[PDB]
Amino acid sequence: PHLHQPSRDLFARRGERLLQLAEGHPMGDYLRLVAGLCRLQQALLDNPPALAPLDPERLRKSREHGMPPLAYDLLVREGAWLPWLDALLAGYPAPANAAVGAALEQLREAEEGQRKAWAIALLSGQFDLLPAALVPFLGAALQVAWSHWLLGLEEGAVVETESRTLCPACGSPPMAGMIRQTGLRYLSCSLCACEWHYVRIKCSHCEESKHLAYLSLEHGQPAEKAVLRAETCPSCQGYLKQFYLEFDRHADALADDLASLALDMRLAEDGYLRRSPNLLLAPGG
Ligand SMILES: [Fe+3]
Ligand SMILES: [Fe+3]
Repeated sequence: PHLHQPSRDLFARRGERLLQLAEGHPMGDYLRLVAGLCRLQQALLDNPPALAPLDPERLRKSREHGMPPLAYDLLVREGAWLPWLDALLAGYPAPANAAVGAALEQLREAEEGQRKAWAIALLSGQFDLLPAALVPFLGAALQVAWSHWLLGLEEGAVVETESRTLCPACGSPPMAGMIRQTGLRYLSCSLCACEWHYVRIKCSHCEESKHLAYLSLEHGQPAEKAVLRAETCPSCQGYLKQFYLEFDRHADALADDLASLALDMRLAEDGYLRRSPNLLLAPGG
């Protein structure tokens, strides 16, 4: 099982997990806000706007050339994802405050070229080239668009090469790792939510397998049964947060990431770098 397409309910599940994690959480109000956005993502995915279909010849060529069928840079430039942004904005009539109201308005008012420039920046990790307040909304629109496209492939089309650091469906970096019930490890795409098998004893950026280290931080919840452990690598000074479903089967790559930002800081002070984007949260900015 090299590949896992996400559930058609991925966004509802993500929202529910966020609500579950938010209870008694220092950033619970924020996490509950993101849950609302994830609920919107599910409603959109269940009721797509009119979309230009994927060119079946272009799919054929990209597959013939060993490229991801939903290669993000190409598709983000073509603009066929744009009706998702329109739908998300129209489906968000009740923002929490004036600043989010202002973020949505900038997105509503921006024309195609502007929206595309921001989307290219976000998907390439150039956070200084879009406004931080727009990130969650633009990111959420792009995630729905790419998951919709993913769920409509065309099985065989997604590459199943055996030690890819980048998503075989869209070419984006993972947001997190997922260790599924000896016990197989998957990378989880930051964009399309494709999960793909990646050898368990290897750094997710540089491909060194040399003795990596595994780091968990207390939660009341003991460390031998930890759901979160960061994989750390001294050769590239990278870390990747990974969730172990053996200890909580409801663990979600996006929701458990947003609920464990304390570990990121513990690592970012220990001299470790994160190269796994979360498209709903700027660093940022
Ligand atoms: Fe992907
Ligand atoms: Fe490394």
